Amino acid sequence: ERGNLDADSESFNKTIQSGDRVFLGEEISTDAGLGASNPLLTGTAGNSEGVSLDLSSPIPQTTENQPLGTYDVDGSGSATTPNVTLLAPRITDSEILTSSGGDVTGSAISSSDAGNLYVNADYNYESAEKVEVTVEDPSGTDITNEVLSGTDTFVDDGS
Amino acid sequence: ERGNLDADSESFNKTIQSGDRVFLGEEISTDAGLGASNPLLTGTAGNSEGVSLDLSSPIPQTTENQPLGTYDVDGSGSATTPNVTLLAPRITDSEILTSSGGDVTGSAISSSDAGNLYVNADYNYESAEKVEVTVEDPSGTDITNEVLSGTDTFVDDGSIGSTSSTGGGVGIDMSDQDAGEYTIILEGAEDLDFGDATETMTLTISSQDEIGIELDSESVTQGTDVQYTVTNGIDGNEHVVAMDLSDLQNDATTEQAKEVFRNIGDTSEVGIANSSATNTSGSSTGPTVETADIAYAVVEIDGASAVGGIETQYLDDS
Amino acid sequence: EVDLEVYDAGVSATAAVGQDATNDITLTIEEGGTTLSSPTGQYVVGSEVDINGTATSSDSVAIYVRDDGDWQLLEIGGDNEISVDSDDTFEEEDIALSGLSGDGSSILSLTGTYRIGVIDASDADVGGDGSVDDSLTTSEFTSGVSSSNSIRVTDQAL
Repeated sequence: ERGNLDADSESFNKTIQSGDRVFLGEEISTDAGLGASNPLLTGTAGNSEGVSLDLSSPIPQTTENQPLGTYDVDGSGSATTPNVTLLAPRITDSEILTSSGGDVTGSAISSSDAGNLYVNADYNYESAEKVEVTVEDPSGTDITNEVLSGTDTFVDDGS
Repeated sequence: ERGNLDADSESFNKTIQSGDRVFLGEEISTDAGLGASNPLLTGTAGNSEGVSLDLSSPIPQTTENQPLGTYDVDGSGSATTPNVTLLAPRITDSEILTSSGGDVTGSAISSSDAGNLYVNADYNYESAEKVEVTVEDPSGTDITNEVLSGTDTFVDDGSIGSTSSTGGGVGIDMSDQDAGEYTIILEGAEDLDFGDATETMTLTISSQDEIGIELDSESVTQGTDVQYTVTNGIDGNEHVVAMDLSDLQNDATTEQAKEVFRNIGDTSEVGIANSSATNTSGSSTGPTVETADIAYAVVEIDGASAVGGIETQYLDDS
Repeated sequence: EVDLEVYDAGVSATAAVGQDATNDITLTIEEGGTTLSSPTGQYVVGSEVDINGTATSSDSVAIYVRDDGDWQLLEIGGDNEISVDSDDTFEEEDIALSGLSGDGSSILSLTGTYRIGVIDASDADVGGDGSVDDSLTTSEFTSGVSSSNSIRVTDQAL
């Protein structure tokens, strides 16, 4: 579903329902959901009032041409009906820790002990999309499949 | 009309009606429509309330002096009457794809196969103006009329992944041109050609020189891993790099020969093959080291080149 | 020498035949030298040697051997051609001229003094399919861009 993404073993979902949250760079799906039943959305209050949000097209970014806020179907009015709030995508904290704790990011580690490392992060967009991990050698090549050990390249929020 | 631009074979139209949308860089027409019946417009809500919008003059840009939003005739009030909403011009995604799919933008392509290319894009301003395509040689000259094949230089909204001239997108036959790096320029028909409304997609043309392979080192000892790169290959297709078992050490085993090639880089599968069957790294079911005769590692390519690696360990000193 | 003539603005195409040109520019046209370097001077029968040379204006090149008659094609192997880089230079790995299969190689097997030359893809089966599959005569080999150099084969002693 949406908001509980790992419950269906999906890395993403774009079937937005009424009252959910939407992020800056999403690409809404025009299939069943709030993408064909109500493709035209208008702002409600603040800097977003009057401004329109076209769900049939990719959503712009950097807080220009799409102000953050709650969006009505009627605009600033007396209706609270199919509904979207627009947030911003964010990664807050992320660390690399050894099998018994201890951050080792940005620091040289012994090759012998670098065999049970972990990668963790906190991200704002958990309802929409998981976050990928891609290890790159100094030469600049994807070595992820060689070094992967588990969790299937997807790291959850928190943790 | 407006909002259905290709319905009248027009590349643009500036006859705005009530309730339509208007973009940042437009130049409204003062003829019949909402350009002489109501030339003065005022904002409604948000940052745009009170601010005026002069339709008789070109509209400013970069979200300064003209805030985005719905505009009334009366301003913030109790009237919902001749009407304009102001959006921003945008190009979201754009790609160059071969006649059977496969993005080739920013990557060198063979001159022989560069004869049925397509250019596609998604743009925000479809009701107002179409977006032009202009191919430029590395010397910086408009060669569009030489390479154009159809669709009349106009690419429609959507139509990303369209491999046929029936859908939106323009085909370019860049086979006749010499080798070099070329830039495809997309911009609006009349007015929407400034930042965020135009995009330059690059393209490299170079001879179909046989697949190139290079090594970061030529003189190495045993145990030292060597990275090999495959160069100038068609994207999305699987090459095969082979290893003659005669160069292998005689005292090697079946499991000892399936690890000559590493899973580093773009390598897909590793193992040893024979003229009849193959023994991959997944299981020791196919030919054995004495039974098999070749060691291989099927490798794909993403872009213009792909990189793999070898284990010079357990290799004959020759 | 090749000249280019420009005409004043507004002139028609038909009416511009007689009027003198406002300005002009001239360039010269020749044909590039496609020559071989390594298969020259001496060759031990049965030995392997690389193909070294240059080709200013070429895409595919073929190697031919002549001795008192036709230029028999030498079957180098894959596609019977060598590509040329941007530096107008083409090269091939170590190839045993006599070892390779074909009747062209058979001439070089016997000890003597012979001739070997390279030719661009202008032949193209002297008109037909896009592949070098012929034994071009003296007139055909000389007509296109080409070059030949004297070669003699010596006996091999361990």
